[PDB]
Amino acid sequence: SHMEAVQNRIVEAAERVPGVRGVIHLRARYVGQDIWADMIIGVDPENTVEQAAEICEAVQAAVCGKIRRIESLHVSAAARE
Amino acid sequence: SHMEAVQNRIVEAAERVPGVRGVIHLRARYVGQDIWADMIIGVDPENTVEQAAEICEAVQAAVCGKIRRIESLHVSAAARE
Repeated sequence: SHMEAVQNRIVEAAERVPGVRGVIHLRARYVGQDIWADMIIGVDPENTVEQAAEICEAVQAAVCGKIRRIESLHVSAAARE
Repeated sequence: SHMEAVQNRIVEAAERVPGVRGVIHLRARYVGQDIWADMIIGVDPENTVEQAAEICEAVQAAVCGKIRRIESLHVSAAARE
């Protein structure tokens, strides 16, 4: 479960970023020894689009900063209550 | 350098604990897929022995909490300026 451990670390890192209301979706895969991932975070519906984009960039930087093997990460957002 | 990445994570986790003045020494090895490690942290010479022991236990819990493959960790302390 070495991929499981990595996914846990991604979810835990994303959830510690201000404005994140859970990880709705995470798809991670290996390209060689590198991780490529795609994620959807929850955000307050009343945040602006610009705020949601900022939170997404913060998640990107936090997750990549903590998990060195990640070479591609996309983060999008969706309203979550 | 998959062991290097693990050692970096141990050092980074230990250094984020209050009262830690650097990791003086870290020896990590694999027993199967598990990590066993021994470390020496720096501490304020003016801390009590009891305080240094507390900081050591905090390092132990922080590091083990963040790095799941670790199954044995000993943390000792030495005065550092």
